Amino acid sequence: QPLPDCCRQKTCSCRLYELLHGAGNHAAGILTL
Repeated sequence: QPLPDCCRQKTCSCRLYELLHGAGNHAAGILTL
């Protein structure tokens, strides 16, 4: 039932935080003023 450990079984929220930090070239460029 717990299903694959998706970051503390948080529904795999890391998925969004992954593309945001890893493939977030668009987000980083904006976070750098």
